[PDB]
Amino acid sequence: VQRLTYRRRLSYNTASNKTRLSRTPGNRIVYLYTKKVGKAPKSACGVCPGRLRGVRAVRPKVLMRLSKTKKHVSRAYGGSMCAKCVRDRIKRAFLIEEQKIVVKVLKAQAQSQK
Amino acid sequence: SSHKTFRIKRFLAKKQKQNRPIPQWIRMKTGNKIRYNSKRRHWRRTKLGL
Amino acid sequence: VFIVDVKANKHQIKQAVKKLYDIDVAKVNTLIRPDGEKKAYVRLAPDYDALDVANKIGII
RNA sequence: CGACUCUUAGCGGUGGAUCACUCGGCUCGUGCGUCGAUGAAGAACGCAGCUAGCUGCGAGAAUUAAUGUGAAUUGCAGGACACAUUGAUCAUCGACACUUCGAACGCACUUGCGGCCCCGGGUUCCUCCCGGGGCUACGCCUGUCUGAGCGUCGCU
RNA sequence: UGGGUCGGGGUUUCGUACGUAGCAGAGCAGCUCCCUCGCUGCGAUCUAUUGAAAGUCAGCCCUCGACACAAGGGUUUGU
RNA sequence: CGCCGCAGGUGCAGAUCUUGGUGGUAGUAGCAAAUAUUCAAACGAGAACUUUGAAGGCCGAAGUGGAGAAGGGUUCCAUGUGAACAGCAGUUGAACAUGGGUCAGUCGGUCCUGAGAGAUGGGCGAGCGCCGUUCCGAAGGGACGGGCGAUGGCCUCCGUUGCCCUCGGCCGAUCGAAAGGGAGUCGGGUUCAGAUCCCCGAAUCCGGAGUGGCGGAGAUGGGCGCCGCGAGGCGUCCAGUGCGGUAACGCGACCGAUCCCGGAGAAGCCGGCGGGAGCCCCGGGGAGAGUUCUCUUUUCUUUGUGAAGGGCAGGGCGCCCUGGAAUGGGUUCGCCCCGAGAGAGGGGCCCGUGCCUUGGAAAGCGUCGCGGUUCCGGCGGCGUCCGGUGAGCUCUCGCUGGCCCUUGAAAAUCCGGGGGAGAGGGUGUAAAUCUCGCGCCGGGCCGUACCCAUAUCCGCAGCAGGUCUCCAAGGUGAACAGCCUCUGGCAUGUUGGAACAAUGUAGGUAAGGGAAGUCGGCAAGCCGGAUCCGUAACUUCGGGAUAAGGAUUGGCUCUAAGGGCUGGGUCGGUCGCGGCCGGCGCCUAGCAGCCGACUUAGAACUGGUGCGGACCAGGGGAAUCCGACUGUUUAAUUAAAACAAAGCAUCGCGAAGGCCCGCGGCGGGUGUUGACGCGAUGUGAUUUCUGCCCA
RNA sequence: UGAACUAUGCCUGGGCAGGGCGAAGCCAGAGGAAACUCUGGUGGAGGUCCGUAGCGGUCCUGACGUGCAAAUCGGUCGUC
Ligand SMILES: [Mg+2]
Ligand SMILES: [Mg+2]
Ligand SMILES: [Mg+2]
Ligand SMILES: [Mg+2]
Ligand SMILES: [Mg+2]
Ligand SMILES: [Mg+2]
Ligand SMILES: [Mg+2]
Ligand SMILES: [Mg+2]
Ligand SMILES: [Mg+2]
Ligand SMILES: [Mg+2]
Ligand SMILES: [Mg+2]
Ligand SMILES: [Mg+2]
Ligand SMILES: [Mg+2]
Ligand SMILES: [Mg+2]
Ligand SMILES: [Mg+2]
Ligand SMILES: [Mg+2]
Ligand SMILES: [Mg+2]
Ligand SMILES: [Mg+2]
Ligand SMILES: [Mg+2]
Ligand SMILES: [Mg+2]
Ligand SMILES: [Mg+2]
Ligand SMILES: [Mg+2]
Ligand SMILES: [Mg+2]
Ligand SMILES: [Mg+2]
Ligand SMILES: [Mg+2]
Ligand SMILES: [Mg+2]
Ligand SMILES: [Mg+2]
Ligand SMILES: [Mg+2]
Ligand SMILES: [Mg+2]
Ligand SMILES: [Mg+2]
Ligand SMILES: [Mg+2]
Ligand SMILES: [Mg+2]
Ligand SMILES: [Mg+2]
Ligand SMILES: [Mg+2]
Ligand SMILES: [Mg+2]
Ligand SMILES: [Mg+2]
Ligand SMILES: [Mg+2]
Ligand SMILES: [Mg+2]
Ligand SMILES: [Mg+2]
Ligand SMILES: [Mg+2]
Ligand SMILES: [Mg+2]
Ligand SMILES: [Mg+2]
Ligand SMILES: [Mg+2]
Ligand SMILES: [Mg+2]
Ligand SMILES: [Mg+2]
Ligand SMILES: [Mg+2]
Ligand SMILES: [Mg+2]
Ligand SMILES: [Mg+2]
Ligand SMILES: [Mg+2]
Ligand SMILES: [Mg+2]
Ligand SMILES: [Zn+2]
Repeated sequence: VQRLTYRRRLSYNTASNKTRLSRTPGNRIVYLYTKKVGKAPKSACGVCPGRLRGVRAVRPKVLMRLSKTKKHVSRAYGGSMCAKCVRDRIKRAFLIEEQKIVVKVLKAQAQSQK
Repeated sequence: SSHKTFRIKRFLAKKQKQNRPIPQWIRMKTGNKIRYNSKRRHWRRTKLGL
Repeated sequence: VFIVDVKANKHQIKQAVKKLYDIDVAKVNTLIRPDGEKKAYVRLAPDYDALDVANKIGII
């Protein structure tokens, strides 16, 4: 079998020295230095553990050269918060404001007595 | 090593350039008293300071 | 191929070659030799013939 | 008969004593008694036609100018040099010049990266790239400008 | 005449060579106008050829077979 | 040099005297660790050692192989020489001499912070200085915004400048990684020596563009009066900072500052599965070789497609919609999941290193030839094909678990969102604006050769020592074991020849006996793998345990068992020897065909009882002492019973504190701490006890 | 003046064949009137065991002892 060599002066199996095998048109196997595996954003809710959908999983400095659509979803908080927790926040905001109106009405009716 | 600084490389270059025999016409000068370069350094025998 | 001052960068070498030989150059590669002298490989533009330039310089 | 061994002598080796030499020291004495931000001492790197060291020198680099001197320098070569429309060499040294570190001074160095103001080029003035030049350390004195204070006051 | 070198024979050691053949062989895979109990393979092992094969003086024994070589070299020695 | 005086660093056999030189020893010890050389030829004065060829061997992929880090520093590469050196030689050399050689936006440094180091303020200090790193500082020198203005000019109008208003905590300079974080380069060719750097060809990241480079997006519609045969145009108004899907989310862009929120960077060790690749293996087809005494359609070699785009598989999803489940169901090797929404159906997203495609065959490779440009990226032909397997090995990606009184960085840097201060035009072939497509320009500085070790490093040396890593074939086998081999490498480790004495060093064997030897079974020997049986005391119930003990093991020929894929149709009743629906039938104890790994069990036959045939590979039992165990220790004479340990016990301390450092500062460590914590002791697991004495 | 060897703490990296035993958790079957028990699997824990590489250094009181070496070598070994 044809054995391999590193193509750079980094000789240790560190996290920045990771390779894959490639077969060139010259019918030889060489090392190709790979990029690190990217991660999709986590939700800003901090509660549900899954990572966001509709967004490419790339290294952070690659996001500078991506178009806007590839980095976010077409929704409020899109690309920053998950849909489920966005729905939860909408309902929570509406219902807490309704409860505020309830207590306002309650004190307004109760104040009729001196 | 392969990795070296510019100062180290320049120091090694000077030590390289002065490690050569005396010109043969030197010994024909008037009142020479010099026979051979006594400051010759071989890489395996004497190691450099740095 | 030239031996240049060790303190000169690629831009300086390119401009110097252009001015004092009346030629246009494409790129300059640069190394420093083990004896300490800087060596510059100056590739010429496609419309200039390095053979003719070396003949005019007198280094053939 | 020889070998071998010992003694002595002649010669030859090995070795570098002795002696003679001495552009070196040591000691005493005298006269001066002078470094540096206008960048020292010290260090580094360079510099000769052939040059590694020593010596000399600084990109004007084994030296420029100037003055004195007055035909060499020399190991080889080379070419100077009317010695008066000025001159080899050497000495002197007052002009000019004097790379990078270093108190070492834009920040930092076993690496490198700035900011401001001018100038030139690609621009074809507007601010990007390249190059050149000048600045940009700490402390402190005098003055200047800009300031702060429910510090002490005056007027409103 | 000589001693060698091969060869031969003897002795001895081990244990029955390769190849060939067998209606030998646990079986198995194919051929059945075939065959009338048959035919072609793979198959450890067995049997015969075959006390065979191989070695044997290099410090074994005898050759009178073959082959070439052998009055040659150097240093000394005297009452 | 003598004599008269003067003055001393003034007389050597010794001091294990100092420095230098030279003997005997002595042509002696020695040139003995890692299996090994041989034949012929060439060059040459000269060959055991150099070179070529042939042979026989070794390293045997955890290498004597191919590449790096540190260190060395020219040892690298040619040419020449034969002084000295290479402990023999040398025609050779890592020697000597003369020349040559290291080419980068995308490989690093450079940037970031880490443990830490370290100025300033302040404090101390006789003083050089040192303490301290947010502490006892007026520590923001910046900003699209607005205003006051100088109009500096292609003075239309926007860029400039000074001042003012508003906003503005990395709250701490700076340094600290060639293995951490960190955008973006690959394929082919090329040298005597350099290449991811040169050349060729394909890309790509970042930065810039004032006068705006081209497009595309924004964005060009609606109403009403009209003209006009109508279409199509005219005029007044009105919108217009994009659109789609129930949703997950999608589309090529998709205005928006100060400010706020979040993400990525950004995470441990171990287990088990699954996907992908490279390698290995199997069956064919080619091309070239090997064997051919006989056989073998045989044996060996070889039989490509980079990055970056596009499409499609494949993998994953704790993503969505319908719906509502017990006779619970789904499902993994293990688990695990579900009225907080299972199963089922249909979608969405992510990764896509795999396949196809652009690249791309033009290159490369293998072969067969023909021309030469002393040494052409020559020319030409042909080929670069089809399949199958898997608890295989190595990478990688993913899923799901376990462990922790252990929870496994930081910061540069980049991005998304919330908000809506503002900006842009009056319906124009429009504006502000644009993370969309294409186009234009630039990327400086330093390193880069080679060795990386039984000869380029350190050990005084070409020293059996030491010195951080990556790649990793076939057979046997449980195996990265040992043994043999292929690729690649080498010449036996600083000499050869001839003998084969003693004594040695290393390795074997030995009748009969079997520890009688010796301080002592020291040393050696015995045993050993796997399968099937079978295993005691004691015990902290886990162990002891491979206890002990016994049987078997080869070769050959079979036999059973253990799987995966496809196809199960009763009919021309008709025509798109084929297809839309239906009178038209019962595999429902499942078959039919094909394909493919090993593994197990049983049986027969067979050999001179030999079979884990080499290699690999526990002797066992009964007790006593000590230490609980695992761990550590006197580098270079002691590995132990010593130290440590968990457990137990005691002591101090509530911060103006305990313990400790400090020359000094209300300085500093514990302490980013707070009694379940720090600090100081003793004893030493468990079990069981731990008595008396305070003179 | 030294932590280039060593000792210890911290930071940031890299590495450790092949087998044995078989902890919890889980499945099923069997026995019982129950309570529950037994059996076979599955699983893969552990400062677990045999044993490579690595790390160490027990014995031969082996070699060597003007050595290869101012501490090395061989076999046997401890842990893995
Ligand atoms: Mg590919
Ligand atoms: Mg050395
Ligand atoms: Mg370079
Ligand atoms: Mg004499
Ligand atoms: Mg002069
Ligand atoms: Mg640095
Ligand atoms: Mg006042
Ligand atoms: Mg005979
Ligand atoms: Mg004396
Ligand atoms: Mg004497
Ligand atoms: Mg005496
Ligand atoms: Mg001898
Ligand atoms: Mg010897
Ligand atoms: Mg071998
Ligand atoms: Mg190697
Ligand atoms: Mg010699
Ligand atoms: Mg060489
Ligand atoms: Mg040399
Ligand atoms: Mg601040
Ligand atoms: Mg830094
Ligand atoms: Mg890194
Ligand atoms: Mg190379
Ligand atoms: Mg392709
Ligand atoms: Mg479902
Ligand atoms: Mg082709
Ligand atoms: Mg290299
Ligand atoms: Mg060595
Ligand atoms: Mg030394
Ligand atoms: Mg050697
Ligand atoms: Mg040998
Ligand atoms: Mg030899
Ligand atoms: Mg016996
Ligand atoms: Mg016996
Ligand atoms: Mg006895
Ligand atoms: Mg006795
Ligand atoms: Mg023993
Ligand atoms: Mg026992
Ligand atoms: Mg049998
Ligand atoms: Mg113990
Ligand atoms: Mg105990
Ligand atoms: Mg120890
Ligand atoms: Mg010891
Ligand atoms: Mg010991
Ligand atoms: Mg106890
Ligand atoms: Mg204790
Ligand atoms: Mg008492
Ligand atoms: Mg250290
Ligand atoms: Mg263990
Ligand atoms: Mg063990
Ligand atoms: Mg001994
Ligand atoms: Zn959420």
